[PDB]
Amino acid sequence: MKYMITSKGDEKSDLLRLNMIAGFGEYDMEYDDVEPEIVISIGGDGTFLSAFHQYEERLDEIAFIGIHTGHLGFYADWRPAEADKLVKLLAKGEYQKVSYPLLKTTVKYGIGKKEATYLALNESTVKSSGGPFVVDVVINDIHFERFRGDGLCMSTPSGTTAYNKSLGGALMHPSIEAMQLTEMASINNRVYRTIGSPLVFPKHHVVSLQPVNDKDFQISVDHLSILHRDVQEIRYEVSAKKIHFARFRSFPFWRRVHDSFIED
Amino acid sequence: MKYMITSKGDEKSDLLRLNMIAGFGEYDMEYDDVEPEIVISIGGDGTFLSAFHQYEERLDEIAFIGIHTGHLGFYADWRPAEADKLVKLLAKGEYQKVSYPLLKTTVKYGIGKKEATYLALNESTVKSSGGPFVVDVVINDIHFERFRGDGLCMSTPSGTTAYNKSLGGALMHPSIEAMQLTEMASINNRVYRTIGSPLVFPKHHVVSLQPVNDKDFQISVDHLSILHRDVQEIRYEVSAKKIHFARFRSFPFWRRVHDSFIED
Amino acid sequence: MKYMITSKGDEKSDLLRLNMIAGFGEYDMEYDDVEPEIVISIGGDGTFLSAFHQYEERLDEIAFIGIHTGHLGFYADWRPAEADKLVKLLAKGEYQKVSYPLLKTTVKYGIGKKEATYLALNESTVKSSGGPFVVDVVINDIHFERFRGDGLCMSTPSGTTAYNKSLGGALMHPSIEAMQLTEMASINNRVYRTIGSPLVFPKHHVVSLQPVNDKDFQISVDHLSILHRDVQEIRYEVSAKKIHFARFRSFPFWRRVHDSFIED
Amino acid sequence: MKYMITSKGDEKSDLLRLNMIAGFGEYDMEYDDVEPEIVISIGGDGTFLSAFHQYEERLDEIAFIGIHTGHLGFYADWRPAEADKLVKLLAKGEYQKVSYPLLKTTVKYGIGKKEATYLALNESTVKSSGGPFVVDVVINDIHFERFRGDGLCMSTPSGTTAYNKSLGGALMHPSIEAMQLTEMASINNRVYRTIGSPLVFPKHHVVSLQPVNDKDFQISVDHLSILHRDVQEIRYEVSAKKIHFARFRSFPFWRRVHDSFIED
Ligand SMILES: Nc1ncnc2c1ncn2[C@@H]1O[C@H](CN2CC#Cc3nc4c(N)ncnc4n3[C@@H]3O[C@H](CNC(=O)CNC(=O)C2)[C@@H](O)[C@H]3O)[C@@H](O)[C@H]1O
Ligand SMILES: Nc1ncnc2c1ncn2[C@@H]1O[C@H](CN2CC#Cc3nc4c(N)ncnc4n3[C@@H]3O[C@H](CNC(=O)CNC(=O)C2)[C@@H](O)[C@H]3O)[C@@H](O)[C@H]1O
Ligand SMILES: Nc1ncnc2c1ncn2[C@@H]1O[C@H](CN2CC#Cc3nc4c(N)ncnc4n3[C@@H]3O[C@H](CNC(=O)CNC(=O)C2)[C@@H](O)[C@H]3O)[C@@H](O)[C@H]1O
Ligand SMILES: Nc1ncnc2c1ncn2[C@@H]1O[C@H](CN2CC#Cc3nc4c(N)ncnc4n3[C@@H]3O[C@H](CNC(=O)CNC(=O)C2)[C@@H](O)[C@H]3O)[C@@H](O)[C@H]1O
Repeated sequence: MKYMITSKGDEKSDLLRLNMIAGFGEYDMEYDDVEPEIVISIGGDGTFLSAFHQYEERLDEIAFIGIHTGHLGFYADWRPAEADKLVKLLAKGEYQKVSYPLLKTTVKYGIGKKEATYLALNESTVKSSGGPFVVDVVINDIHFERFRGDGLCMSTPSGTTAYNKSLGGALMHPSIEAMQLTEMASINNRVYRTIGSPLVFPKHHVVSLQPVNDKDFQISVDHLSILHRDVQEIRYEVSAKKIHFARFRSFPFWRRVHDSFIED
Repeated sequence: MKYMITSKGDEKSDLLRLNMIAGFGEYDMEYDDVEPEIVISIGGDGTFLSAFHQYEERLDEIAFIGIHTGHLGFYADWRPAEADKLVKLLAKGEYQKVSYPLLKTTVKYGIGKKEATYLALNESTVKSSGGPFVVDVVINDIHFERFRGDGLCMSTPSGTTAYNKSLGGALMHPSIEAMQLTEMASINNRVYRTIGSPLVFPKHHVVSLQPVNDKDFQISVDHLSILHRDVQEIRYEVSAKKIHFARFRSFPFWRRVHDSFIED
Repeated sequence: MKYMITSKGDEKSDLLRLNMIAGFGEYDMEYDDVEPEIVISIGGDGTFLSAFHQYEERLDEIAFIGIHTGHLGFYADWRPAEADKLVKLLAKGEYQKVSYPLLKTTVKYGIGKKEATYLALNESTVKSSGGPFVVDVVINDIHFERFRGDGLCMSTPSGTTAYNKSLGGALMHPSIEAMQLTEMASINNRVYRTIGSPLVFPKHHVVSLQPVNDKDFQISVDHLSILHRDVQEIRYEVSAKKIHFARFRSFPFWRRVHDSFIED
Repeated sequence: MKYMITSKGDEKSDLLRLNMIAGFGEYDMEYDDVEPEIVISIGGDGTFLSAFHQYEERLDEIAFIGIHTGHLGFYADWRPAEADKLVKLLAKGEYQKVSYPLLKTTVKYGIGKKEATYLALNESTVKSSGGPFVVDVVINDIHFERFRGDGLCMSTPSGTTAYNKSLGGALMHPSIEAMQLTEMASINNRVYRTIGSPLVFPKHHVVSLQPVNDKDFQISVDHLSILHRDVQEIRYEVSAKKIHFARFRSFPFWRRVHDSFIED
């Protein structure tokens, strides 16, 4: 089929990419970076996140694969030495696909009335423009809390091992269609009160963050982060869209967690 | 239908129970504490947990209701003043049912070879008999970690607001069929290593705790706690069984969380 | 003596300030905001922090007092209704003084070679300019760790109830001459490793933060926060200087903690 | 001088002990385990804790040394290969001494009226006899909080790297004369409230734990743990007594922390 290979850009990953392209030339495989059906990422999890956002408009037509030239990644979970066996199985096809849930983020603005939507593979976070961060947290149209602190992080399941984990969040197996909200340095005293605990939401629950004082926020989506002005609302929901991985062996999530944090 | 009412045993709850029995006498409602179809608990969440374990062999034939004579409970979420409206709607029927997932705990012994199974509505925990607690944690037959510490807690979704919450766990909406494992004071240094983070498992995942040095453990299931000796394995899995609640109004889980921890 | 009164600027605090000035006019008390010996702050803890940094060059010649027109503050711990009794005792004098330790922050730059020093009453923090925050942490010239995360917070004892507390830090009685370092969302996996725990340092210990990749950081000192460029080192040490409070009654730190976080 | 050597009891530590005794026989050094002035512990930190409590009645007449035959310990911080150089320097004398603060625990009983005092090198903890743990926490005769949870831990400075650390406590340099209180799984909801944060107390502050419902508690002091009945009060204070170490090289606390938790 059609395929493309993205590279971290260092000597190691570029050469592996050129050797894989040569190996694909021995099969009915066409290099196409406009409408690929297979997207191979060579580098780390950062490289894999860039590949996902490169092709986020053709998610349902693409199976992703990650190769780690550095340490083991959670998305880039193939070794460089397995590259030749990867070509053959990819060329033959008949592989299985695995799907992970994604996070939908909607940003509504003031001035007039317009929206922007983004898809996250790891998480979306909200912080302030330097000043104090105060937002009302609304869950399914019910006011839940007034958050004062540094920010908030909404993670996908496969994102729970990333930023979510550093904030105290739970690690969730990616077969659970859910999103998880964690706090960044919340203020809790006699007059200010947050839940503290991470919150895990199922499909069709909508979490809305609404400004109190300032309308300017730093909003990140995976590695992309930008200052949004005149923001009226930020809505989080489990996406109906899913990222599809090509799978060729059993590499269970909990072993990947074991290998990344316990020992390898 | 057939119904029974359990009471915390204080003057307030006993009198409310006698007044509800009188109110049921005005309808085709028969008091039966052997094969009830409706189980009303009057007291707190402790009273409701005792009612659940009272009738755990007829879970699929019972709809539970909780009335809180003290503060708001997560299971006992009806006010005493609503008792009269409760009788009528219960007597008429046509109510909806809501189902929450449960936790299955299997305890395998040595000596010969035998098993015991228990059902938890909140959580099951494992601690040592005074000595150091060391257990190997195995996830789907894969050795995940060697835990050294005070103990481990496996929570249901509706249990996440209880012991799980005090241990740093995430709060999970009860519509998610999952269980959550949290650590109690894990030892982490150069030679000893745990994941630290809470872990959230889906249906059909099996978490096994296996002894290393001692075979004696204090194992709790909700409020019940007992010293198990000659223990070879403790297995945790999302139960196929569910507790059914009678519902008459919308009282969302996240508002119940709000009312219990933020403000009311 | 000479005295000045700073105000939050709202109607309540301005009027209390004018009434106290009138009350001081009945005694040998001269209003002087250039070389005061008594500095009264009327507002909240934010107002008190501004007063401290207003007069940080004459710390050893000044006794500070805080009045809270809003809720109880940790520095602004007098009620407005006590204002008249405050004037008399302040005018008579013979009061006792209480001293709290402070934090010294030294910022060394590249380009050529120059330093800047700041004094913190609550804390000093370090974050990155948007990009990833990576710094080497050196304790008394010994490399202790390579920190990857959102940032670091170095707190005084009286600062431990502020930002430090939201980051998981311990609350320290202000009679202990010490500083406390806490982490903001540290990355910990197989290859990256921080201590995790807050660290409490005594007098004469020097903690140095040294850049790895980028030399630009957002450095805050109490409420003041600014982007420092070409930074070569940030050094933290318990200051030899102390802030002096005028005290007229016993209001113990742990009761102030109780009143602010438990109940009042 | 007079000296004794305690051993973990395994083949490695016993043989090292016999070789050191032989080496001391070449100097004016007398083996005496009744009134030693030098106490050498060969094993791990557990072995060193037993040696401390062995000779806790002659603390001011004893300099302790630890040798680790397993991994590095915080008290047993000499390698076995350094044993011969240890003998010579110990025999010659002229060494320096380093002193660490200790924790005093007083247990007052009912029935009649009697007290017991204990000294801790790491920590003292309080847990319940199975039932719920509820205690009133009083700081310098001021009621601070009503604690509901699994238990409480009061740590010395050198104890902060042990149990305290697993409970979220700060690591404190042992030159600070202080004690640190940490919570074990506190209950916090609308009606029950604890501070949450670790608390660090200076010398002469007295923390008192007082029973509410039950008078039976499991009280530990370092590795010793026993069920106390008819308990009326448990009082914690920084001891006036100090443990003295013989020091022959610079091995800073923060490097020892680095070596034990970061890398070695
Ligand atoms: N204070 C913070 N703490 C923890 N994580 C933080 C964080 N601030 C941001 N992030 C994460 O960085 C992601 C953006 N980076 C790409 C990635 C990735 C990635 N994904 C996963 C995953 N799913 N599971 C487990 N580890 C994962 N990692 C690893 O994360 C590490 C942290 N990153 C950096 O040091 C520098 N950042 C980049 O190069 C861009 C990397 O080594 C990476 O291998 C954000 O999306 C956020 O999650
Ligand atoms: N260290 C610890 N920290 C936190 N929770 C702990 C704990 N040790 C045990 N538990 C919990 O106690 C349950 C057993 N108790 C019945 C219940 C219940 C219950 N269920 C839920 C729920 N689903 N969500 C939210 N709050 C819930 N609560 C509330 O929990 C409080 C704590 N309990 C006690 O003080 C005394 N214990 C009992 O009377 C028996 C009560 O006020 C209660 O209203 C265990 O199952 C475990 O969860
Ligand atoms: N993510 C964060 N979490 C927690 N604290 C954070 C934080 N980011 C910054 N800070 C603190 O704010 C201080 C700067 N503010 C003045 C003050 C003060 C002050 N001092 C003490 C003290 N010693 N003990 C106990 N509470 C104290 N507080 C209270 O702190 C609250 C938080 N502040 C805000 O909401 C808005 N900020 C300001 O108006 C300026 C206030 O209600 C205040 O009454 C920084 O110095 C840092 O500490
Ligand atoms: N849930 C818990 N989490 C963390 N620590 C816990 C704990 N429950 C008890 N403890 C500690 O055990 C001490 C009693 N043990 C002797 C020691 C010691 C010692 N002292 C220090 C120190 N100062 N700094 C840093 N590490 C230190 N350690 C190390 O601690 C480890 C934990 N221990 C065990 O696994 C088995 N226990 C024993 O053999 C007896 C050991 O490897 C040891 O090398 C208690 O005093 C309490 O602190």
